[PDB]
Amino acid sequence: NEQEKELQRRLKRLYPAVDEQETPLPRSWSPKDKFSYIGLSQNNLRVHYKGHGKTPKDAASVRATHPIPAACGIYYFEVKIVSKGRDGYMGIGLSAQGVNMNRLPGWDKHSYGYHGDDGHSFCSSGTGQPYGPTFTTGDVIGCCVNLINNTCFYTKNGHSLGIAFTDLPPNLYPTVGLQTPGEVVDANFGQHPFVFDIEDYMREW
Repeated sequence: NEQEKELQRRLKRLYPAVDEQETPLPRSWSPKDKFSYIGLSQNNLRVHYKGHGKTPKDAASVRATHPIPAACGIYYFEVKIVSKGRDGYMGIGLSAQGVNMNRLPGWDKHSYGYHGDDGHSFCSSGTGQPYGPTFTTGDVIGCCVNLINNTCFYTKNGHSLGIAFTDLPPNLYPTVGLQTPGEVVDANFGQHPFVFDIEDYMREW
């Protein structure tokens, strides 16, 4: 078992008020809390699509092991697109517990998503809205939840896109969703420095 001193260090530096004893920080994807078409690797940081991929009914999401602790104040995580696979039907965001995993983040109630194929944002519905630019292989996509003013914004390659959602519900799980064969994404939950200057943004708070 790796000690992961760097991860722990960053976690303590970013979220010093969080006592993992009561609200543990999400450190990886959940092998239980996912859809069967999703396969995990790299200590559950890498997500692989391995299903049919015929229609939207083949969409598969994964949640983190734990929901974002309120004590974070502000929370951040990043996803590196290892491969867009076929169509790059990839969603990054947040979903409440027990939200259906047979879809992409944002489609269901209490689910929120930024998709790579169209750059759209999905605030609790199958219908999306023009939010940012499309992303694919090579790109890093970030997701920042402000637990103080109840807002969320994404980042692309170190650069903030706008606020995407306001008035978010509590106890949200970082989620990633795939749908096309060949799609592969890596999460950064604090293991590595982030591309976006998260600490600068936090300093305004």
